[PDB]
Amino acid sequence: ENFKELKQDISSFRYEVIGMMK
Amino acid sequence: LWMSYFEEGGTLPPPFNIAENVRLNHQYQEVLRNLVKRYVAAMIRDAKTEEGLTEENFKELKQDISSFRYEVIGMMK
Amino acid sequence: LSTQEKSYLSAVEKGDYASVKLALEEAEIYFKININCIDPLGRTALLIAIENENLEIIELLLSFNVYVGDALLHAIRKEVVGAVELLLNHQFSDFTPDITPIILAAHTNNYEIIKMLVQKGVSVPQPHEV
Repeated sequence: ENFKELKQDISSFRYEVIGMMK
Repeated sequence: LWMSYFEEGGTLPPPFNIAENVRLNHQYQEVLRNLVKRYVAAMIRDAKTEEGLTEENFKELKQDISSFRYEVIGMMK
Repeated sequence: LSTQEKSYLSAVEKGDYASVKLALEEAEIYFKININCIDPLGRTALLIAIENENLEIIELLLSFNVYVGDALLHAIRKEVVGAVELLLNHQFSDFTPDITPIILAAHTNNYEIIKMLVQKGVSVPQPHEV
């Protein structure tokens, strides 16, 4: 229950940065 | 022991010893559906989360960061 | 369980924001998809959003008037704090019909959540004594 949140936070950060730069 | 004293088998101390079956499956079927739903939800979905961590998790969590780093660094040049 | 619904659920689960936003936009105009679909495991969008603790996603979903159900109880059961604040200010159950939010909060020691519920004002029945 901790690992899932910690992984999805990184994934969401990645989507935000990648989308915002294009 | 208890179940032996339910039917009208002997009912007497020793010394004095001289629609219906086609339909009712419906309710029980419904009950099975509901019970299986409850079980599969609350026993193999919410008890598969409190297990523990090993290296098989750490490796993925590290490589995800590494891949993100490669993507960002490469895309900016 | 159409491919658009599957894609939208995957977008919610992974945590993409623009995708879910535009999906909720384009869902209403055509009625081709449902925001209240149910996963094979019985997990709508609000449940998985609560589980992953995406407060921005949760608020976005709330603003578009999604059905709540026992989302409050689900958030209480998983000690999520801010989600409770959001969910207050606004038939396959999972818990027995005899559980009220204060009871389930008390079952799991949480000073913050209990103190948040008490100020709103609730009571717990006192059972008849034998």
